[PDB]
Amino acid sequence: GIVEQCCASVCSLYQLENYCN
Amino acid sequence: GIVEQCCASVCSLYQLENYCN
Amino acid sequence: GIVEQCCASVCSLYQLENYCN
Amino acid sequence: GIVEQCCASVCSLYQLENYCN
Amino acid sequence: GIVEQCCASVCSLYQLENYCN
Amino acid sequence: GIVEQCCASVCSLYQLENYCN
Amino acid sequence: VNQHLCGSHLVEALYLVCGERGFFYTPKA
Amino acid sequence: FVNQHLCGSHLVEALYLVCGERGFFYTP
Amino acid sequence: VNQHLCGSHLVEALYLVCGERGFFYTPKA
Amino acid sequence: FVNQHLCGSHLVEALYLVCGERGFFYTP
Amino acid sequence: VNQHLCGSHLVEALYLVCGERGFFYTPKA
Amino acid sequence: FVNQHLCGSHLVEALYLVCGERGFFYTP
Ligand SMILES: [Zn+2]
Repeated sequence: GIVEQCCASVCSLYQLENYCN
Repeated sequence: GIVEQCCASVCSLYQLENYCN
Repeated sequence: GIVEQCCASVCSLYQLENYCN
Repeated sequence: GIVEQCCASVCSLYQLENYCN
Repeated sequence: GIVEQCCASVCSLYQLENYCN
Repeated sequence: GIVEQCCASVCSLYQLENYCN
Repeated sequence: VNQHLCGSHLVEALYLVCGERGFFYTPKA
Repeated sequence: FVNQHLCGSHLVEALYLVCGERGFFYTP
Repeated sequence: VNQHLCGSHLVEALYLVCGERGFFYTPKA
Repeated sequence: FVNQHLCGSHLVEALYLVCGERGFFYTP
Repeated sequence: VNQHLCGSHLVEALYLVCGERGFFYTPKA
Repeated sequence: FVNQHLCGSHLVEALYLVCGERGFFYTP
């Protein structure tokens, strides 16, 4: 997931906007 | 909610257990 | 500056882009 | 110690209550 | 103590040296 | 640099006073 | 163990408690 | 923005910074 | 996405945004 | 609670969260 | 170098200064 | 003081603690 991908790899501050509400 | 409990007011940890999936 | 914008006041992230070398 | 074990390994939030006063 | 010094009041770092085992 | 050396290696809290203004 | 927690401090304080289990922040509730 | 490698509460310190008031679902 | 940021919270909030690019804190401005 | 792997100030950020007002002795 | 430090911010600010040496927090003093 | 190994915002959380009001230039 993107809860992992960020740690394994990298991720944007858009990739993390999705999990918002 | 979480804030009222813990911010304006305060709370134990057993009161944070409560918001855990 | 950064504070007035974001501390006393508030700001978006596009407003923090602004202080990046 | 439990100042290390946590880093080497893992530890509870009870294991860390001991060092309190 | 540490708080009065550094929270209500303020302190240098040489004033934090002071609480180091 | 000292922006790296700290991560590669270690650095003092004097080494980091330089980059201040 | 009964502190004021507001902001990051809170949602950091969740991470330790629950962690892998998951948790959720929802100010508007 | 830059592609940043977050693990631990760092991740949540980011999630917070972004969404904040809306919320977020942290589920590993 | 429009919060109050004061202190570390701010200069941490810079690190994510800009990061490697670099950034600068200068209260006196 | 969950078994969490803390190193660095993370450890102390935890110790704080638990005890807080009582105190704590950090000694590595 | 003369800031207000309250809470975690403080006991984080100890960790850097003293660190391995050890330190201690004891609000009630 | 002690020789401390900072990476990530930890580094900046230190830079902050030291200089604070003066400022600092973070450039990796
Ligand atoms: Zn804070």
